[PDB]
Amino acid sequence: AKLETVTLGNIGKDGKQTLVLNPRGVNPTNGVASLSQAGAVPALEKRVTVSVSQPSRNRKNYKVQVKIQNPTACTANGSCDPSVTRQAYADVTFSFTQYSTDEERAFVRTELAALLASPLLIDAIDQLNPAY
Amino acid sequence: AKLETVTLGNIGKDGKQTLVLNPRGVNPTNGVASLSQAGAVPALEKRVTVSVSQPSRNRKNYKVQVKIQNPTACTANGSCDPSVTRQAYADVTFSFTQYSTDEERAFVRTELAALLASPLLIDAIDQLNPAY
Amino acid sequence: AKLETVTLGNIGKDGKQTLVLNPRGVNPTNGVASLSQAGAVPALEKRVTVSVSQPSRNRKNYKVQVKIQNPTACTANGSCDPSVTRQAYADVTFSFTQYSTDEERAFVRTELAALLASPLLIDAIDQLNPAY
Amino acid sequence: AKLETVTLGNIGKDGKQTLVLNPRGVNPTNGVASLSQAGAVPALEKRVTVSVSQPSRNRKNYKVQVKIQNPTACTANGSCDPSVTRQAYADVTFSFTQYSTDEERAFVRTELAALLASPLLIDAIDQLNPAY
Amino acid sequence: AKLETVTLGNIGKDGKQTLVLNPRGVNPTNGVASLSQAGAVPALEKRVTVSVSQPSRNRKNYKVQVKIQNPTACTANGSCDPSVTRQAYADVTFSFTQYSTDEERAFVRTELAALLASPLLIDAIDQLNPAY
Amino acid sequence: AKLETVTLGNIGKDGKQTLVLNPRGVNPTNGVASLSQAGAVPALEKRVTVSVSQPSRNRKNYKVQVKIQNPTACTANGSCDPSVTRQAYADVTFSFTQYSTDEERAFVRTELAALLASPLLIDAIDQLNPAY
Repeated sequence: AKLETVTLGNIGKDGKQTLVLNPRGVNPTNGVASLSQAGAVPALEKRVTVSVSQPSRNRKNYKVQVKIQNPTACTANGSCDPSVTRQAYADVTFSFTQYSTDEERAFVRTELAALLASPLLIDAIDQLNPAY
Repeated sequence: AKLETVTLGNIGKDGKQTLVLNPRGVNPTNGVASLSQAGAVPALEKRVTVSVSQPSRNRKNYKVQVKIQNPTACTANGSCDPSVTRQAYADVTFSFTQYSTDEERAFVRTELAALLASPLLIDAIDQLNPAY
Repeated sequence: AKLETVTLGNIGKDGKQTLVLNPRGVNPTNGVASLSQAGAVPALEKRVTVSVSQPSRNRKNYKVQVKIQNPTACTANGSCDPSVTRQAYADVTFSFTQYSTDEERAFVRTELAALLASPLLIDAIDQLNPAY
Repeated sequence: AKLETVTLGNIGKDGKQTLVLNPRGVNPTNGVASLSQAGAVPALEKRVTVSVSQPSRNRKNYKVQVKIQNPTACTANGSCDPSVTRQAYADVTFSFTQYSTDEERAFVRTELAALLASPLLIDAIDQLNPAY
Repeated sequence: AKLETVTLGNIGKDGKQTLVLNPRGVNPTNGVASLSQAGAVPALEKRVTVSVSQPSRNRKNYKVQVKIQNPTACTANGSCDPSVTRQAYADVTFSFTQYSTDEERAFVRTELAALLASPLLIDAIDQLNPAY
Repeated sequence: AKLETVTLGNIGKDGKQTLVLNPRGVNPTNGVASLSQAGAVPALEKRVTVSVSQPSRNRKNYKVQVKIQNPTACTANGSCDPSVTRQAYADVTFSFTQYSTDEERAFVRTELAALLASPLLIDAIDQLNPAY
């Protein structure tokens, strides 16, 4: 799963904009991989972090944590540094039994990708529409 | 958010399998959508929960969670009553503040679909890979 | 009483403004339709709640309820994300006998629209004068 | 808002009927003033009664309460009390704060008239149809 | 089982078509899906509604409840407001197994449809005869 | 309501099976039909019973109830005495006034058969799809 630049295009309500997710690296103390390198000033900018586990004797499974961060910087009208006042984002945790089938794992992946394109979740997220 | 036409396509390594969910109602006391058209029996295995998109004064901030179960059950040796042995489960929280806009919420939802489509999450899930 | 956009023509003291009440859905634990215009997580959000129901046979009658909310606040000067501090609203409950026809129920609905547009209710706002 | 006769045209199921509500006054210890059919008996049958604040001792608030009743009087089997019939009232409240503007209040009054004319309330009231 | 108008007939002893249940929608708090005849007055119509299930994992029994109401009303000796003097009724609940099933329920649904034509019920129900 | 073996055709999803319910006497109360299937195991597992309306008395001692019970066994290889692992069931209650013609009684049984054959209940019961 080489941490190569990921470009996610055709995103937003109408599928019109893009995000560059250019890798900062993988953390040596915890296995966490993260995508940044936007050229933009830190903590105001959009970031994507994906961490993984090993099929450890203490878990019997493999996990993937996918967290997307797209905070808004605001900026007080005065002083110095800008700062985030608004959070607007999501965190997907996956669990795959170490003895699971790869296709089962592959289904879970795309099932979410497909739900994210489903009118029910589109309305629940973009319009904040109550299900029914 | 009307419950209708929810089919998840491009499921699996080949991008060819589908799962039909077309939710047909929500939990009457919680506002929780129940997604599965797997079959009279398979609907007890292949399941998606999407909730709670219903707004409130005691929520302020907006949150939706999606719970995806894609289990395989094994038939008893020489008997009735098959049961699940393997998952292949995902659970995502979408969390936006009280003042968030639709474009940012949408950005993330479509960003996740694009991210799932991206090779980084294909090898992370199918080969269980750290990002190298 | 479908979850279709309701466009309200000419409103306000001089009959000049209009609303587009983009439907969101029915809040399932409450059973009430909800329309709102921007789709932002609400504070300063126009909101319309509508329902028709059949109470249990302790009440033995039919009801329709409508609530129209008009929140407002001043600018969060020097910062971001202003809250709602003031709200005006309509709240109408229509209580009907189960043996009544649609036409009389309609008279109650239509007479109110005709009366709301009449000089007495115009003065009970414009001047804020008491009724005699 | 001293009462005056109000002619409510374009009313009922087809939006084509006319009903005239003539004033009935009392010093409004009971804040509700009355507009009703000329009578003598119909005056006590089809009526709208209206209370306009005059905020209470709690310094709350500007409001208007309109109560609309349109019974079907019926003469049958030799009786002498046709005026005793089917209920009830549409209880209408225009709810405001203390220093709401006249424009804010007017929107509530005219938005409601505009919504009463909308298919959403037409079907909820005449056919008693649910939002689905 | 999307609600749609249901036409029923050859129900009475004359073999004639009778019954059409038109308005549709589901009360989401109650889990009750309508169909009915009240073109104007609800209190005089015929109704068939179904309780629409979604069992917990501690039951898995998707009970379907078919509620049948067939009231008869009179004016006859009066000028207005017909009201119910007699009512025929049925209430049928269908159980489901803990692992679900398929054909076995089809047998129960169709067994009952066939059973209702059995000479034992024709007299046990039409003449109220004890079986004997 | 003479006791005779009841033979019902049109059973199952394709309408091709036949179920035969042989009398087992009437003593829960006189006339409560007890009809069971053929063979030692079906004699334990599959049956239909029918309740009995009484001579006047307070109208509590009424309501024909048809109970369709279809438990089914599973066996070990070479096992003697099969036992139930699944049960399908229909709890069918009828209610009439003591004055309800003869026609209404017939009407409700056939209306129910007409509903059971309807796509609305085919999907609610065989496909487990809520009627939304």
